[PDB]
Amino acid sequence: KCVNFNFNGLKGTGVLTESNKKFLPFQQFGRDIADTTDAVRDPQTLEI
Amino acid sequence: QCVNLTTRTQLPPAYTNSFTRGVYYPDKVFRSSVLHSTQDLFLPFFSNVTWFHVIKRFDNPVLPFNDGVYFASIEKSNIIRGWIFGTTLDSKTQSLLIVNNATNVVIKVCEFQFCNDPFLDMESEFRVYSSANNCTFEYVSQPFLMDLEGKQGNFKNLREFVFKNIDGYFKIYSKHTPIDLPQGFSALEPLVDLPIGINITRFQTLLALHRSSSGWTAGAAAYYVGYLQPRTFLLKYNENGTITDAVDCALD
Repeated sequence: KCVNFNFNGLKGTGVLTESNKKFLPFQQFGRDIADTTDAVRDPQTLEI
Repeated sequence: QCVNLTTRTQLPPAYTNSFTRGVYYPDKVFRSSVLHSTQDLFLPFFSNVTWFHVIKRFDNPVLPFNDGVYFASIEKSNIIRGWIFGTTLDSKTQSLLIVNNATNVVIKVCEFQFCNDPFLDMESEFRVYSSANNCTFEYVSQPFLMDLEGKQGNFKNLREFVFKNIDGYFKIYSKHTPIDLPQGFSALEPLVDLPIGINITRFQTLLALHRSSSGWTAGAAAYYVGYLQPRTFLLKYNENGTITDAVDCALD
């Protein structure tokens, strides 16, 4: 659903789907080729 | 405590060169399949680094610290188990100890009065300082275990460390990989951040020795200390987000 975001270090609006990419657990978010936020990890624990 | 070992011989400081190694992550932001341009405190490629080797042929002078140094160490008998940091390395100023005493990595910034040659002597009793007071920062990291068995031969591990200073914060990068100098490419991951806020100008290596105070010996180990400059790098990310290649703009 198109909802608002208020994370521990992120704020925006978008649709949260299941990601199939790799990540590092010592980071908060990741960026695509167009330098926009395309992934977010769970502040409570972790989950891009 | 104040007296050092008289059976130590200092090796002359010869010079080698690093091929492509010495690239770390500049921030804690994940990137994937991009070509990022950034300028931070890095090592230029094909630059002169100082050669050190411990085999009674010791090599430990007091090296200066302006902005950043690297600790590219190779080990077989685990001699390099700590590093001292500070301004003049005595009790009149603050002195940082990062000591791995085979239980954990003890990080303490007190006023340690160091001797002429601080060294460790498994570990029997770690004593390098005579007095300590007015302490400021304490930290307990992840526990690790070390050994002091005498081994001489081919190296099979590489431990690179980054000690930088930006706005009082001391970031530590680390990379552990198996392999007198390894070649190729690597990438150093962030480990821990230290908000101390002191002034450090000189540093020295804590060499751990084994077997009253005259029959101490050590195995075979080597490390390299360079000098950093704020150069601009190109940063090539793969699909997994790991550093695969780097380009120094002030090289060719």
